[PDB]
Amino acid sequence: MGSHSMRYFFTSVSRPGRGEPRFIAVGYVDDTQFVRFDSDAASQRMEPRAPWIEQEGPEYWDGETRKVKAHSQTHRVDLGTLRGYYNQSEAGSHTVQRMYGCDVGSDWRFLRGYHQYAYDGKDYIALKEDLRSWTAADMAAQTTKHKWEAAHVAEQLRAYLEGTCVEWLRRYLENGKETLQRTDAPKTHMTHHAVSDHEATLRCWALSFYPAEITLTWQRDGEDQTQDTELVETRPAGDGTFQKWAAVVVPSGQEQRYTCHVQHEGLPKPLTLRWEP
Amino acid sequence: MIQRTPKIQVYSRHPAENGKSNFLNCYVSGFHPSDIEVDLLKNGERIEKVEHSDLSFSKDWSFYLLYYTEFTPTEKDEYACRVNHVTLSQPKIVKWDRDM
Amino acid sequence: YQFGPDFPIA
Ligand SMILES: [Br-]
Repeated sequence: MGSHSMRYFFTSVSRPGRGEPRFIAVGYVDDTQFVRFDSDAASQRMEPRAPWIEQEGPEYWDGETRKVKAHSQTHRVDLGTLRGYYNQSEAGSHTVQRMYGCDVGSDWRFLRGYHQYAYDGKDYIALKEDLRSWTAADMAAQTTKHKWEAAHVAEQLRAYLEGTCVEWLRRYLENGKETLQRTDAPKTHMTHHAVSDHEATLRCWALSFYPAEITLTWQRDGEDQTQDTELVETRPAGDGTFQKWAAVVVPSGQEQRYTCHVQHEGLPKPLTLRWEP
Repeated sequence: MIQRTPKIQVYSRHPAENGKSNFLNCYVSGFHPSDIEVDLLKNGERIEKVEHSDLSFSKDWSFYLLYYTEFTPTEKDEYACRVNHVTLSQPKIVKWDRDM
Repeated sequence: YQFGPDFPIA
């Protein structure tokens, strides 16, 4: 089928009043979370969050826990380092975020890798798409860049991202294929709400879809319209699928001129909805 | 520090129908820093059995969380999401509208 | 499967 991704997200938040940073790590295949670690949870282990990962054996869980704990310690250090680089007080809480991962394309081979790092919610340092060179946002990140160049960190990451990362992504995709390689096309419908005697709102709903990427667009007499429209952020249903809606306000009696167009990977051709009641 | 205030959507998992069990969702997104307080309310009172997703973030580094609880909607019960974050001078209450 | 054995400090 189409392209796929494996991504890991990490957040560390310093606690200057007492104790260690809060650290939360999540792993995804596409739009499906499959593992978590939370430093405040009781297990102190990497934990499963999808059924298809539960079959991995103890060597896997020990290794993932080992890696994620070490990562947490690296962020602990970084929080101290960066507070120094930025000449900040010991009094405040600060945040480190890292995301990394790999995509496979339509040919099921490596497509791209990424590794990005942020401090206090702003870019700090990122690996370029070539997986060979770094983008440093400021002179603090420049110091990190020189550290990481000297240590050949990009070479190490590139080897993972082109090899191990995509090999494990492909394993997960096969072992979880019943869901991970199922596309759930949006279940669509339109509702109608009078706003006055003269105008009505048409709302085009897309429900229970997976993956999350979707496009909803209104047309009037076959031409895209954005004026007098509203689009909500795509939102999780809680059962692993997503929802979205788009609405347009129209002159009452002219509803049939308007069409909602829905594009999604699960739809071989886009759907067109029209109020003709 | 960049501070970004949360966007809030309050919605059901399934189309709402009175008497039928469902899930009430409060999706908070676009915020920074991550510390946030979110309660679901029924007739202004805090729901105890509320769960949430594991913290993650978007392309722009901002955080998102889903908070949710089972519920069985009715004609006269009101539901809402209450959110506090360092960017809000008081908690923000967003009422559940079943058409949104 | 995470990158390992560890990330370098900043
Ligand atoms: Br604290």
